[PDB]
Amino acid sequence: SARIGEVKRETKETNVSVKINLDGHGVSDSSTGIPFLDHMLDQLASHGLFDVHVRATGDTHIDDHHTNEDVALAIGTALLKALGERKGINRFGDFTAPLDEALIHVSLDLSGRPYLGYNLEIPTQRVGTYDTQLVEHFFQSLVNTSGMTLHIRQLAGKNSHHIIEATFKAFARALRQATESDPRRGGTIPSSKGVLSRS
Amino acid sequence: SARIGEVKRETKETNVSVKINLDGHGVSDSSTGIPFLDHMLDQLASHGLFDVHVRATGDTHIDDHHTNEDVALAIGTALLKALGERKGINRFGDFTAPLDEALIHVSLDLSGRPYLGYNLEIPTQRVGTYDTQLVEHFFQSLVNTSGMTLHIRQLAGKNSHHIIEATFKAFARALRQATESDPRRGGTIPSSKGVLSRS
Amino acid sequence: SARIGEVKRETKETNVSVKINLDGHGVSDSSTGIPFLDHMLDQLASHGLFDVHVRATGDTHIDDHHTNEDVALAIGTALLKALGERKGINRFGDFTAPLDEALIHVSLDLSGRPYLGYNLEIPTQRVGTYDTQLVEHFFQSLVNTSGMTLHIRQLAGKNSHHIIEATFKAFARALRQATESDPRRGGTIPSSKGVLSRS
Amino acid sequence: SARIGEVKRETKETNVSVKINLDGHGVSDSSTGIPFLDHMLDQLASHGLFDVHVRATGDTHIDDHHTNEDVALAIGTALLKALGERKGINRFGDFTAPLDEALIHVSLDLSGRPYLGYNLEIPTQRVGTYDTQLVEHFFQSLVNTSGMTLHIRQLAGKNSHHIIEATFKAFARALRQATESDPRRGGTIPSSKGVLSRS
Amino acid sequence: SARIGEVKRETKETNVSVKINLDGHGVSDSSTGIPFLDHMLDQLASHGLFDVHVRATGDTHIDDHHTNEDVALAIGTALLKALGERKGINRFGDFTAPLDEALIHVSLDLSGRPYLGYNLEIPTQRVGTYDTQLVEHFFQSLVNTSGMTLHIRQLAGKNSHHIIEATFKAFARALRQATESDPRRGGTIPSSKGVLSRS
Amino acid sequence: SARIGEVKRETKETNVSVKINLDGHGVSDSSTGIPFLDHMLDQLASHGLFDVHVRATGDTHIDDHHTNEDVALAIGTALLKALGERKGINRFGDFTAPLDEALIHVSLDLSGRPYLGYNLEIPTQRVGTYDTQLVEHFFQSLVNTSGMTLHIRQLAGKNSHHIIEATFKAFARALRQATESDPRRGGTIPSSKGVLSRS
Ligand SMILES: O=P(O)(O)C[C@@H](O)Cn1cncn1
Ligand SMILES: O=P(O)(O)C[C@@H](O)Cn1cncn1
Ligand SMILES: O=P(O)(O)C[C@@H](O)Cn1cncn1
Ligand SMILES: O=P(O)(O)C[C@@H](O)Cn1cncn1
Ligand SMILES: O=P(O)(O)C[C@@H](O)Cn1cncn1
Ligand SMILES: O=P(O)(O)C[C@@H](O)Cn1cncn1
Ligand SMILES: [Mn+2]
Ligand SMILES: [Mn+2]
Ligand SMILES: [Mn+2]
Ligand SMILES: [Mn+2]
Ligand SMILES: [Mn+2]
Ligand SMILES: [Mn+2]
Ligand SMILES: [Mn+2]
Ligand SMILES: [Mn+2]
Ligand SMILES: [Mn+2]
Ligand SMILES: [Mn+2]
Ligand SMILES: [Mn+2]
Ligand SMILES: [Mn+2]
Repeated sequence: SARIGEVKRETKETNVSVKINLDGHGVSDSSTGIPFLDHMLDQLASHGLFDVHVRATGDTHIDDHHTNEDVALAIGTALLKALGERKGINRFGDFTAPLDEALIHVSLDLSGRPYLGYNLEIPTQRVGTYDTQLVEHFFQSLVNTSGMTLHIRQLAGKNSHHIIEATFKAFARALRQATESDPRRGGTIPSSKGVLSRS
Repeated sequence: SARIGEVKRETKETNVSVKINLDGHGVSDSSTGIPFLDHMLDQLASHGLFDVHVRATGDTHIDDHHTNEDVALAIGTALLKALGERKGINRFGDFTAPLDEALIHVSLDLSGRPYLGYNLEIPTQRVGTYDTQLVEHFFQSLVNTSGMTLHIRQLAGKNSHHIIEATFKAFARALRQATESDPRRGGTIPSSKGVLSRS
Repeated sequence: SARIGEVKRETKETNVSVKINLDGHGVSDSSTGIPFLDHMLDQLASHGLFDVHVRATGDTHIDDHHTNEDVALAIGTALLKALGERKGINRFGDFTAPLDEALIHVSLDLSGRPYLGYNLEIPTQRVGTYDTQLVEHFFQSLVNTSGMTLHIRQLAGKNSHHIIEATFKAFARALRQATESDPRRGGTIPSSKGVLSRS
Repeated sequence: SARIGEVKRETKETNVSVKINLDGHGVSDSSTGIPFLDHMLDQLASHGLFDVHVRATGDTHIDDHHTNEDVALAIGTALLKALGERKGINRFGDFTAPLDEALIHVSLDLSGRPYLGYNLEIPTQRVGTYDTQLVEHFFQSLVNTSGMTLHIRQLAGKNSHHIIEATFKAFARALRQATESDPRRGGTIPSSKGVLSRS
Repeated sequence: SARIGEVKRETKETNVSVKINLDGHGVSDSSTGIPFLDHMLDQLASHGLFDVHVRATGDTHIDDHHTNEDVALAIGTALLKALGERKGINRFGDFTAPLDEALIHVSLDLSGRPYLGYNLEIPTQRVGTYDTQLVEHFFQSLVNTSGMTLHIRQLAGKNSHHIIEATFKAFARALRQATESDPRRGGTIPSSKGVLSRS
Repeated sequence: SARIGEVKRETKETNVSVKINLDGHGVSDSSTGIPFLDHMLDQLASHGLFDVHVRATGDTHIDDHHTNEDVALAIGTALLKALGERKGINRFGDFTAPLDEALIHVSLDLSGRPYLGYNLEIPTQRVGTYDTQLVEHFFQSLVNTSGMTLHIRQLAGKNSHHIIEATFKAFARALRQATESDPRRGGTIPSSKGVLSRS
């Protein structure tokens, strides 16, 4: 059966609902209140083949920050739930994607241990109305609740939209690879220590 | 059916014919008038599993330049023709190949948008009789007519033949990956915008 | 008869229509959804004497990016269509235009071979609401579909609007020159190789 | 039938036995007298899906060095034996694996030509009781007898155990890829020169 | 009547014949024994609209040098002869031409005073079989016998053939401009001192 | 009896035959298709007193590279075969040879463990028609199949032929020394570990 994770998360700042199918067909269904983020989440669906359902509202008159963070936190938890015990999966993903002059390498391990390595240098402060500092925060928050080791490396790029979008494409492909079935491992846990856990 | 692209292109400088099968079995059939380039195109076939048929004549007494360029232009157009609407493909390719001390990373996106990122530093001017400046020009011309985003990164290397040949091997494997069927996407166009085009 | 090129181009991101007359009288008729870009396209008409008809709509709530790019792509294709075989033209254009303290050199060759050389350093991120990174992208996309070799050199300038507008004025005058009839060449193709092509 | 290589190797310094199944199920069975190395060889099995059987004894009161080297030499020979003529294989492997803050890229070519490129900078001298200089020597010795071109690149890392273990995970995945069947090449030798050899 | 200059020049090193029509139709008829130089002289005809007739033989087994120089000297003298008293001409020419990534500015004054300013940095030693040092020498020798002030400035470029060919295109267009009739000056000498002379 | 090693090695690129007598009288009999390499192999015979018989043909129209490499590989294997168990030999060789201003130190150990240390800086790209990058590759390939530890150090030199030829003279004398009988060791294996092996 398809691996589906669902999360609802409300604070005084934001209200978020997420449903992710790891075994999806690339259904894009994201409405966060942050249009640029929606476009990025569409890459996650289109290139990762995840079914991505996201709804969020929040205090965007203060900053897109809280919405951005809370969407990411909920996506991470949805991934954690969908992944379960992580039996039989590839576990590791590794992909470098361009978008024109931009080139972004993403490597990840569905380890249970959160870590973000990130070196993007996005040369403008706003892409549309979206604060480009929020890209790093999206990935940091997602790693923290998913229990993912994630490295994002900027190999080339100048246009801020190209840099960010190449990142989401590379991430989508790496995460697709990591979450997919390993055809040789016979459903075993892919760890020498016998378990993968966020604790 | 196999995706085959064919091009014939004649100017006062050169005369070129190309036929490429994306769904080939690695048939190597290149005769450009530039022996080193023929050897490189053989890697494209051997490692990419393309069937590669190339014939060229031209003004090599002036320079290998025009022949090299026109072969590349025609190969790019043949790729464009064979790819068609680009439905159902992986779209992205990413591979790093060594040849002894040389190590070359190639990442590409069959986007419809031409771009070459290239940082090779080939330490000699002639490999056999082949002018090593012509390597960059081969890839630039190929991207321009294929509508490919292509990045070529030199990670290591000293011997010029090793550097160039590792590049063609990495390119061949990345292009193979990008052109192959995506087994999960059900024949859809791999783009959130609904189309991939060179225009 | 006047050389007119027309393009219609729709994706899930944008919808664009362009009509350009190379042999125009400077009719300015641009409405892209990006007011600053409209003002720049008016320079193309006023100084280049092109008739410039552009309509675009698109996802500007995400970013002006996709609209900007798609307008440029369509303009490039319209230029390509209008130019045809490029018989009898000057082919090359070269002009440096000031706007107050700004001074921008544009040189171009209607070669069939796309290339952008660009060194502008625009010191602010937004001119009005227009993201100044999008200037480079406009010219890159236009070159890619027109098959133009284009160099843009910033010789002086501080005010971002002056820098960008001087660029469009210099480009307009260089493109006017290149597209105009060469009064001495008797309708021949202006190339030693006997043809000019985007392939 | 499964590709299995077996080696027994005794000197006045060490006594080593190795059996490797390239077509394994990740059976981990390593006892070298060097506990840290055993843990690393377990990654080779767990992530590479090799069946790895190693026994060694030796002069560890002098140094772990001779044991470490002789284990590596014998593993390399076992790989060479199991690989045979190298018909029908992918030949090339390329993978970047993290372990928390560490990130290690491994690229290899089962060429028949030994070469190690290695740039790890392991910041401590002993991980447990294991001398960290011995990591480079393990890979160098393994390449020398297997006839492998191998590049190991440290992209990030601080903790010595993380750096070394990420290396073994990346190596395991790259070697798995290279040794696996190429589903399209019809059992042919993956070389334009018609043979792959250690001589 | 058309302004035609003819020169025959023989030494123990070379034998050269040149005929140039300033008021030509771009007839290309150059055979120097140096194929790359022939291709460059074809640009002079194609883009300058000069009729260019050149024949040379010489000691190319020693070096292309003497032939290259003697062709240039004879072309310069042919230009001087064709120009005569220089009445009614534009006198000055100024053009910047690209060839792909190369961009070369040429400015010249048909002053009667020889001078070459030249800053090309051609990154390879041989383009085909042609020694790239000989480019500077071609222009220096041509200026010396024509009595031309000539500046050649490399603004961009990497490929040696592109750099050199862009130079010849820019030179051709600048020389065309300078040699053409000034439509407003009523056949007067374009000099405040009342004469233009090589002495 | 004399220690003689013989190798025949054919690929789609090259065809090579080698016979080496370690206990020779300096018979020079090398014809590789690379005249400069033949002259170098003559030093190996003249100064090393090896009998050196080499025949090669190959794809020199592509590059001398494959021939050069394959000759070296076969020489290394011939040395390995002739050396056998390496009983009773000096094992180590060490010699510094000049050729005029050039001075090259070679130290080697017939260890069974391949390694090349090399720091030559050959200031020209072609000596005759021979690509000077191929010198390093000759020694690397020879070490790889012979199981030799080899260090080559440039102490002085400017003329490329002098540098390369001094290298071959020093190598010849060092290899002669290493392969010769140790008059005191009574036919024992010259190793504390009781064996010398390439595995
Ligand atoms: O959890 P796994 O499968 O990655 C195996 C562990 O030994 C990794 N590890 C973490 N810190 C030191 N080693
Ligand atoms: O064409 P695709 O599938 O890569 C999706 C586009 O949004 C990419 N893009 C290009 N410039 C800015 N975004
Ligand atoms: O196409 P044209 O008219 O500019 C003439 C070509 O020879 C130019 N060229 C491009 N690369 C090397 N030469
Ligand atoms: O052996 P392969 O399949 O990698 C093909 C050879 O041409 C490679 N090569 C090694 N040195 C120069 N070229
Ligand atoms: O010969 P012309 O027409 O350029 C006018 C001269 O005054 C130029 N000049 C040369 N040196 C100083 N002035
Ligand atoms: O093989 P031999 O005769 O040189 C003796 C070995 O102990 C050498 N060695 C290699 N690595 C560490 N020690
Ligand atoms: Mn926060
Ligand atoms: Mn986008
Ligand atoms: Mn070119
Ligand atoms: Mn090769
Ligand atoms: Mn874009
Ligand atoms: Mn204005
Ligand atoms: Mn050792
Ligand atoms: Mn561990
Ligand atoms: Mn001279
Ligand atoms: Mn040319
Ligand atoms: Mn080689
Ligand atoms: Mn000599």
